[PDB]
Amino acid sequence: GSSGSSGIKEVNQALKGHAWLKDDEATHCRQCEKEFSISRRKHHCRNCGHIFCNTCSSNELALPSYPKPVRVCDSCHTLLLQRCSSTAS
Ligand SMILES: [Zn+2]
Ligand SMILES: [Zn+2]
Repeated sequence: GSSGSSGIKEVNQALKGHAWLKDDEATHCRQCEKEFSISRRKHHCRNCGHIFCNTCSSNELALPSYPKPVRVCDSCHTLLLQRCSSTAS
């Protein structure tokens, strides 16, 4: 014979988005998402060329553009570290 069973547990979902936000002059970091402060200055990457904080700029790497390793962002450091550059230029 056949013995079926109906009855599923579902939940309503409808999250609303409403929060004053604006990033024109790099109000906050583009990674950690933290409020910039006097002590926490900003750092303009040399590769990606973006705005980041000290926490997101505590790494250096020797790029093919510059002779010596400059201060880069974790987004570039880790990336370049987990990438494959076989004479790409
Ligand atoms: Zn940051
Ligand atoms: Zn970068």
